[PDB]
Amino acid sequence: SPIETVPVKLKPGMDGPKVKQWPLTEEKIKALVEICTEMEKEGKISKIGPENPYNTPVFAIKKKDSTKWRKLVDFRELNKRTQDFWEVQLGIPHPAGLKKKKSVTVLDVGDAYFSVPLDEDFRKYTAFTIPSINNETPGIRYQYNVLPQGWKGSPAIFQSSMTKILEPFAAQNPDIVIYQYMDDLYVGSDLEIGQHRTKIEELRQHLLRWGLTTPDKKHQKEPPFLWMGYELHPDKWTVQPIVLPEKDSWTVNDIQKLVGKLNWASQIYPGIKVRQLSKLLRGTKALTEVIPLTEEAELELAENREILKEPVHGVYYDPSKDLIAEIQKQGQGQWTYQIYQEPFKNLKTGKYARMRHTNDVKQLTEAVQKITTESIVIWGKTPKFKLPIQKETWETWWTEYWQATWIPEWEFVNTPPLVKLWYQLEKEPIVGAETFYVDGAANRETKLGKAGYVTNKGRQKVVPLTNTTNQKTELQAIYLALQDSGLEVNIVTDSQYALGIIQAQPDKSESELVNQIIEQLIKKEKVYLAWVPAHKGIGGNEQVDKLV
Amino acid sequence: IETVPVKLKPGMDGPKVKQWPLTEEKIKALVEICTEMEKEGKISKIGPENPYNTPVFAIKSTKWRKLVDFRELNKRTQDFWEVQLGIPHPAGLKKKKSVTVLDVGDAYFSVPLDEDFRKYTAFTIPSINNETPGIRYQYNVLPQGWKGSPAIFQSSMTKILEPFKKQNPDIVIYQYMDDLYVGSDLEIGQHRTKIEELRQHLLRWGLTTPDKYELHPDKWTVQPIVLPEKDSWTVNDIQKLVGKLNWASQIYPGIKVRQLSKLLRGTKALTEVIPLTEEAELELAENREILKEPVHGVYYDPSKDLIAEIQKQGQGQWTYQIYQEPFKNLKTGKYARMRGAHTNDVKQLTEAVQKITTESIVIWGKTPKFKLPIQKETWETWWTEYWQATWIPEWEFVNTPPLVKLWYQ
Repeated sequence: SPIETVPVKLKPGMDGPKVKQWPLTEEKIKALVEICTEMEKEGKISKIGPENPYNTPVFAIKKKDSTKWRKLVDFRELNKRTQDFWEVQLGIPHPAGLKKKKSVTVLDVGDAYFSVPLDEDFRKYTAFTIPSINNETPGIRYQYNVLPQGWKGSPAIFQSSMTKILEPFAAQNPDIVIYQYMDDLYVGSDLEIGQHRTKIEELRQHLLRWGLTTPDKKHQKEPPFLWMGYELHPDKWTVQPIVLPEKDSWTVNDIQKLVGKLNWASQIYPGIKVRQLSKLLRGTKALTEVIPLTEEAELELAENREILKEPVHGVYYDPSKDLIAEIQKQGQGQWTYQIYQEPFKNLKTGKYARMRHTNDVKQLTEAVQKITTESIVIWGKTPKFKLPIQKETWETWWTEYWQATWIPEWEFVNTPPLVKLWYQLEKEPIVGAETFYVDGAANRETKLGKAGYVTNKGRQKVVPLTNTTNQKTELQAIYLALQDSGLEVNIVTDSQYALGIIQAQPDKSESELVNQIIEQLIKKEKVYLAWVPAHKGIGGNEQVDKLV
Repeated sequence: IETVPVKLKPGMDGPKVKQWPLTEEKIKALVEICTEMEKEGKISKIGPENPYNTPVFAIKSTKWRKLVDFRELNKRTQDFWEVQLGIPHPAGLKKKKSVTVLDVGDAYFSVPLDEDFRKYTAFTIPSINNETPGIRYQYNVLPQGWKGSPAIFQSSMTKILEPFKKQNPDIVIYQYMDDLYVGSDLEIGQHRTKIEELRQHLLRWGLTTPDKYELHPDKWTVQPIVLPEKDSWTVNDIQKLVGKLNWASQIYPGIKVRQLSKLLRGTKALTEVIPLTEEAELELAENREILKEPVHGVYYDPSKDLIAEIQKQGQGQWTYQIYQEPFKNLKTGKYARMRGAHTNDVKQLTEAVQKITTESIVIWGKTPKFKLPIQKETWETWWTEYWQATWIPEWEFVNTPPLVKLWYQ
């Protein structure tokens, strides 16, 4: 087309591909020349002389088993030498971000890449050859004049050509919206249907003068649109139907393919859980080791099939209405959220899961962060937050937390479960309370350990432990001091690890020991933890390290 | 005029950093700024054969400034341009009583940029919801943020400044990126008029400066550690004191605690007031004196990088230390933001990162790499909301908290 070419270079210090044109079967050698005369006639290729020292393999295969054969060129050896281009669009638009339009039209341009010229000085590095039967004659040389299929620069060069070709039309039509994507155009507008259809036909004539085909008789698609695994309806959107396979034997591969569909459906179907099903894949290396569905896992998968029973939909974005996001805690480091502008229709939904034994408030903050990032990408603004946490509860946490934490506009939502601080240590030691001097120790080789304590009133204990580390005994010592003390106790440990886990104020952990310590801390009334350097002869502690 | 050729380090290829998602408000402010810049020839649109990219942001006043993050291009260029075209750092700037920072970044927009180098300055204006490919420009003139800009413009700055340097052989002047740091010893009233002089001297030579900020580096030192001063001492006070003094041993060797460890021989209760022995008091006074004196053997190494560690202290108070090897503090301070509850944590951390960077520029001529106490995504999202500087320091995010919080307060 009369489109202006884009100048292309080879990677610095390289030369064109000189590959081996391996001989091909007879019936194919005919089918190829039958295309290269119809493609040469249409100007997409051009026979060349001997001066061209480069070449690229050429193959042939059937069209899904049909009439017309198809040509195929393996440019993998040329793509390795062409310069990098601007990366084409990574992500795709989310339907929840789109705005309702009176009409939408989908235009698929066929032959996209072949309708766009290729920079002149760069056409020799696309030369190829057709094999003479039994090497009887010299090879029929050739070379492309347009963007070849499967070339490093084709998608990016086509995109910027389309964008330029739309500029003269988008200027004379500031009322219609065109989004691009690969070979597709998506035209929206608030024009009455009679108008809309004339604009589309005149957009086609525009693109047709630039040498780009488009559907005419009846636009290839009609609403709803099945696009990129979505169902786009004139006034709602939803994911294409999900199919959870009924199987009595799963494989590590099929759990990935199932957790995928579940995450996918989670963007509009509220309540989907994947913690138990992805808990299976933690220890994965091999792909086919059949996995038992854990009893817990099976429940989740049953509860998901219950949510997927009836379909649900999401609305489109209205820039004139506030943007609201609400968060609910599922249970075990599992959070769920819906983003909406109206009470009975969500823009979209989603879930946050915490990996890496944190507490509820910090998890909530991380969730608000995940949602804020997504909002920006989709709608360009941050939503207001309805959060299940008391304002006083949160002011207490971020005030004493060691990290800086941003809290955007939010108001309390009295919907259980609630987020609260289950316990708080004392900032200064307690009076009239016993003082336990705990300590612990184990053996890395044998894995035999012991924990104990020594109080000021003279009380002492020591317990033997098997199958522990010099770390789990440090927490076992504090647990002992909590079981054998009153409702107010001062504890003194010589372990920054234990002091770190406890000062982190967790409400759940991936270890059963810490859960029992949290249970005790809840039952207590005042607990002051304190730290002192080990093996320094301080006092009170020097006598407990000797016991253990 | 003829353009200064610019080359990359052998083997280095241009920057290819992704463009962060921006608020619609900011995206519009950028489209407006860039349409005005293309009109004046400062930047031009490019095709897909330009593969490089550099993040852009919108900061602030009421006018929207555009801030290009050139950190990646500076590592690939300014290195061989602090060498080939370095700007020396005066060791007398930190001594002046007052130091004002003048913005002179508008001078670079007249000087053209090398023809073969412009492709490495590309950036993208993002679209919301991945709806359009994105608007791509490249620079035709020396960009702000790039370090090769003040390096190339160096000779012109020396020429425009020499008439002023003659009538003021005492005023120190230093150029870092887009700023001019000028330090004097005059009274504040005198210094402030000497600043308006230079502003007018610069303006009548063609360099506008948007003014129509002053530090005092004579107090900048390594702050002394503070032991608690108490009338009576409990077993817990002595324990917090023995622990902190045991920590201080890593910095000031020669601390003694044996005399203070004997005052806790028995396993006494935590709230048991214990009077201090005669031998005990020898150390609490002997250790408070070895700790009021600076450290020995702490020197700035110019071949290494500067490391700044910050820690939140509570009630709008932050402590920080700048070092190069652990426990060898070149500088320690205390940023406090009086806002009367009109600021948050992220706002305060941002102001601190800028006060620390400005301090680091005056003292050493380069900025430190920060270890920030904040979630990565939280910072990567809200830092532009309070950024008022034109440079951007390198940073990373602290993973575990400090059990040494009160050990700096």
